[PDB]
Amino acid sequence: QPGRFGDIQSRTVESNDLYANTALKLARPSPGMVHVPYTQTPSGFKYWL
Amino acid sequence: YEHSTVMPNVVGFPYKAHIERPGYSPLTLQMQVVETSLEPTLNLEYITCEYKTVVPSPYVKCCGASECSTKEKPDYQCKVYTGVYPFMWGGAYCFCDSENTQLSEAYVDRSDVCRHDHASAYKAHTASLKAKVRVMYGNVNQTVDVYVNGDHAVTIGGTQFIFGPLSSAWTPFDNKIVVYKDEVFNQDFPPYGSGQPGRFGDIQSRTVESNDLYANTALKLARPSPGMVHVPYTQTPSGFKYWLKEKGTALNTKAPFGCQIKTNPVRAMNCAVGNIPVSMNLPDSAFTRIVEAPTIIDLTCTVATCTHSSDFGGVLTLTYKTDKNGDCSVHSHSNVATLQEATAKVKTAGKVTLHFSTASASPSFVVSLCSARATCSASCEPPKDHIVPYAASHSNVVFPDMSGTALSWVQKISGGLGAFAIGAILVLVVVTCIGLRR
Amino acid sequence: ITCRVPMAREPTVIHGKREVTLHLHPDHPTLFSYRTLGEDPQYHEEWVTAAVERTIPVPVDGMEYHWGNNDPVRLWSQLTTEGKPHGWPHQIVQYYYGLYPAAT
Ligand SMILES: *[C@@H]1O[C@H](CO)[C@@H](O[C@@H]2O[C@H](CO)[C@@H](O)[C@H](O)[C@H]2NC(C)=O)[C@H](O)[C@H]1NC(C)=O
Ligand SMILES: *[C@@H]1O[C@H](CO)[C@@H](O)[C@H](O)[C@H]1NC(C)=O
Repeated sequence: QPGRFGDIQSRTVESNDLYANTALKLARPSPGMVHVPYTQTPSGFKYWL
Repeated sequence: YEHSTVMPNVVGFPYKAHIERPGYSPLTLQMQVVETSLEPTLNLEYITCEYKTVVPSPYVKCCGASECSTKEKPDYQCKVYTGVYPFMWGGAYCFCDSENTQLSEAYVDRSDVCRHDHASAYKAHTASLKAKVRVMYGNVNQTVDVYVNGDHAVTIGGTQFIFGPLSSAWTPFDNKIVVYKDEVFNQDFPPYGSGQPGRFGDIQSRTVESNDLYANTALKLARPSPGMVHVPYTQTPSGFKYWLKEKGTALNTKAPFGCQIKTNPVRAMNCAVGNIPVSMNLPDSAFTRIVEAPTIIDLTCTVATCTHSSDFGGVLTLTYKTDKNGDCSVHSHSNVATLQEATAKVKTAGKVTLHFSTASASPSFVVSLCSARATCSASCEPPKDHIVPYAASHSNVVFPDMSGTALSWVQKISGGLGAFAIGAILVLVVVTCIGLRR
Repeated sequence: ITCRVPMAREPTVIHGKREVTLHLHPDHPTLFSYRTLGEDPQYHEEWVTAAVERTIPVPVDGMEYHWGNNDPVRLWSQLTTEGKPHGWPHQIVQYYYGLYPAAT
C-alpha cells in the first residue's frame, strides 16, 4: 500500500523483478513552459523509519 | 392550458412533470436547476483599518514657557513639560539650566492603505433568491435566468413560466456580519462611537472617503529622559491586526446545507432546502392529438434486475401491441422510483427497455406509455460499494410495498392471530347466548 | 499583481462503513478542513505539520473536505449493510437493523 512499509517489494537483493505501487499521477504542463509535472506519495520506507 | 406543480430545490436532480388533457396525447416535461444564488440586502454601518500615529517634532523654547490649546483632531493629546535641558550633537541647546520647556503632541489618523485593506460591518435583512433553470420538452432545449419571487415570468417557446416563492424562508447569515476580502463572519460588532481599545472597532468611519473619524486607542505621553530630545508615548496596539490574527472560523467552512459562500456581492450559492412551485400556461401547438397518436393495448410490465444504488441501477421491459410506429411519452406515476428517459420509441416488434433508480427493498409503481397504464413491482438487492463521488439520483424513500416479503410475513402472522381471536370471540358469544336463553 | 503557490499532494483515501480514513503527507504546514452537508454540520480545521491519519464521518447527506490548495472534494455514502432483504425473518430483521438500528 502506498506511503506505508512495503510499497516497493523485491523478492531478493539481486532479483530483476519489482512490485511498486506509489500512486504516480501526471499533470498537464502549464502554458508556455517545458517540464513534466507529477504528484507522487512519498516513500513508505522513510515513513516507517 | 394551465398547470401547477412543485419541484425539489436540489442542484442536478432531474424532474419529470406529467401533463394530461382530454383530447390530446400525454406530454412529459424536463426541468433541471443548474445554479442558485441567494443575496441579502445590506446596509453599511462602519469600516475599520489599521492606523498610523502622526507625531511631529517637539517645540523647545529657551528661557520661556508655552501652553497648548485643544484641537478637533482624532485622539489629540498634548502636554507641556517644565525643567528640561536638551542636548544635541554639538552641545547644549539653551543657556537657561532650568527655565526651559518642551511641547509634545500626537494624534491618530487612518493608514495610507485603508482604501485597499479594510473590513466592513454590515446588517443582514430579508434575502432574495435567483436561479438558472433549464427546460426540455419536444424539440426546444433552453436555459433561462429567473427571479424566484413569484413575480418573474419568462417565455420559452411561447410558454409562460412563473416560479416561486420558496417554501422555506431560511438564511445562513445572522443579523450582523463582517466581510473581509472573500470571507464572511457571523460576528457582532461594537456600535459606532463606542469602540474599545485593543479589539475590533478601535477605529470607525461611516464610509471609505468620510472626512470624520472616531479613534480610541489610549494614547498617553511620557516625560522625556534627561539630556535627550525625543517624544515618548505608550499606546495599545492596533485592534485590526489582533482581529486578523484570531478572528475565528469563517462561515465559508461552517455553512449548513453545503452552501458555497462568495463575496462581491455577498451571496450564498447552491443551497439545498425547500421546494419551488411552478406555474405555467402551455400553448395548444405543443401537444399531439389522439387521432395521430399511437394506441397501446394489452401492456404488461416486468423487471429484469434491480439494485438500489445512487446510479440508475435497474432495468424494466415493457410488452405491448400497437398499430403504427411513433414516439410516446413515458413517466412513472409514483415517487419511489424515478425514470431516466422522458420519451421512448415504439415499434411493431412490441418491446421497449427502460432504466430507473430506486432506494427501497421492494418498489411498486405505475408506469405509463402514452395513454396506456400498467403496474410494476420487483425485488432489489443492496449494493457493495461503500462511498461514491456523486449525489443520489433518487428521491429518498425506504418503506416497502404492502405486498413485499417482510410486509407479507407481517400480514400473514397478523391474519392468523386475528382469525384465532375472532374464533375465540365467536365461541364466547355463542356460549353467552346459550347460557342466557336458559 | 499575481503570485504563485504550490498545490499540495493528493491524499490516500480508504473507504469504510460510513467513514473515511485519510493519510496526509505534508511537505509544508498545510491547512486541512472538512464539513458535513446536513442540518447541523460538524466543522473542523487544523494546521497539519507531519504525517498523520484522520477519520471523517460521511453521513448519507454528504461530506466535503478541503486539503491544502486544491479544490474541495465531496463524497456521499450509499445505503449498504449486512444481511439479506429476502430471506428468513431474522435476515430481513438484520438488514433493516443495519440500515436503521433504533427504529428497527
Ligand atoms: C541670552 O541669555 C540670557 C541668559 O544669560 C537670557 O536672559 C534670561 O532671560 C530670561 C527671560 O528673558 C530670564 O528669565 C532669565 O533670568 C535671564 N537670565 C539672565 C542670566 O539674565 C536672555 O533671554 C538670552 N537672550 C536670547 C535672545 O536668547
Ligand atoms: C441541451 O443543450 C445543452 C447545451 O448545448 C446540451 O449540453 C444538452 O446535451 C442538450 N440536451 C438535449 C437533450 O439535447
